[PDB]
Amino acid sequence: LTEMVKKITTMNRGEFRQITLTTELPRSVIEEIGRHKRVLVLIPLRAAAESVYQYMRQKHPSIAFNLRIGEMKEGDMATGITYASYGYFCQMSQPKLRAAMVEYSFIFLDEYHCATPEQLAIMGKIHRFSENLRVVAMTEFIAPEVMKIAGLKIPVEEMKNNMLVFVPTRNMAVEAAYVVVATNAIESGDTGLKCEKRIRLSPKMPFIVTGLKRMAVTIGEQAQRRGRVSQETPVGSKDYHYDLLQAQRYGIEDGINITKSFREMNYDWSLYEEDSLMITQLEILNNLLISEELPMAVKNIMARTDHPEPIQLAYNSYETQVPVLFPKIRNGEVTDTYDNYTFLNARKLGDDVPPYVYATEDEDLAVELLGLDWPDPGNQGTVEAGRALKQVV
Repeated sequence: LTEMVKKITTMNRGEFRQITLTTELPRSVIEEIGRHKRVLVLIPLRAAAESVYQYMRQKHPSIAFNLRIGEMKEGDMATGITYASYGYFCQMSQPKLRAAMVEYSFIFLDEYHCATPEQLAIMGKIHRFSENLRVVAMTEFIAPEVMKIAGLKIPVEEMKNNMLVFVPTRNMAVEAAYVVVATNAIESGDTGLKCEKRIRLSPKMPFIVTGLKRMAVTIGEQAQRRGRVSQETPVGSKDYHYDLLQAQRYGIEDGINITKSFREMNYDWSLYEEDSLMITQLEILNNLLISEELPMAVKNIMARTDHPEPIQLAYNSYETQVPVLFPKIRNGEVTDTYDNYTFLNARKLGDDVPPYVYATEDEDLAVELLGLDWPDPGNQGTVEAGRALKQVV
């Protein structure tokens, strides 16, 4: 640790170090450079931030500690180690963010492999002035599958023991249901699977289609599941493309292309695996997103809706200002049920499909099932994004 600390503490501004082990490290660093110096530690979850803050301030009285998980503390100059969430810094404009960030001697990006939208936006954004910073990024039974519990062959003798069954979907957890069949959301408060959002990009409009997908859990997630006490191989790396798309919301007001910032940061810091074609397509779409000032009406809706992906509203506004209500899909069939989110003031699908730039898996499915067709780009900007996407392929 004294090696790591000596390497960190000799760092010049405009330098970067990636470390693999992560909380006694910032402590050693501050004790080395001076207790009145300022050092920032970025943590994904607010709960995780508060938890470290508490743990550290109790364990290390003599070292000042700060917590930033709420409202922007204007003119903040708290000496000691500051534990903040990436989301805290998401409230400030680029200039405010830079002014805030350069006031820290060291910046520790903890658990960067989570790749949350707040994390991805902050890393791309601060990398924009990385020359002014010193940043350090920090990071048994095999059951067979059943043929003609959760699709796995488990001995009946194990039912006499206390069981936790990890399952990917909400439906599977109830259908199979001491024995508790719980989703990954269980740990918050193994089938090797999980349900996460994924994205598909194409030159054909809607260029973006997002939806839940059953996938393999990561080695980290498998470790978390095993830590509570299938033949499915875990992924080394989580897919951050949805998250990167959601992260784009954080550059709208500043007119910053988050996708370009991510790509440029990652080229310098080499923190994530890259899918060049996907990043390129996401970047073309990102340029479109910020090509014009967002209509005030759309800004307000995005701010007030309970819609799960308000960025969809921002993208679609390049074609339509009226949100559409697609009939819900229960059991592979189109129902007469609708998902209505607040402030949209939407019209129902009917037989008139909206010129969506950004759609959901289910919105696409309803269109297909009904035998309808998605319109084509209606304007030069949208037509041009499409040609650019085709060219990139």
